[PDB]
Amino acid sequence: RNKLAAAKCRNRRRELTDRLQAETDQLEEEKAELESEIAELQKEKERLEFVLVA
Amino acid sequence: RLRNRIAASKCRKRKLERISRLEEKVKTLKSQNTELASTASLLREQVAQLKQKVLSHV
Ligand code: NA
Repeated sequence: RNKLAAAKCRNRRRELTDRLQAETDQLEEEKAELESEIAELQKEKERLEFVLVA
Repeated sequence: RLRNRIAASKCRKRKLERISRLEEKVKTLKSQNTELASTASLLREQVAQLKQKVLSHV
């Protein structure tokens, strides 16, 4: 077999892929926080608007 | 000794396809984040203006 070929392929020169992967993760977390904040704020807008109509 | 030349090229091509996969991912996420954070700002602004409208009525 040749598992060592593929494993060695993935192991050398990986600072790029790992740096890209890290940044990719960070953006998915930021994108999660922004979405929860938009959810939180929209509840507020719903909540506040409901008080005005009274 | 050629089984290694085609295997080194198959690996280099796989990473390139992998990288271009990520870079576009990173490119698309930033543009969605700019659009979300732009959306968040607008809501914070509207939430402040509504709150002000309430406090100005008692
Ligand atoms: Na978006």
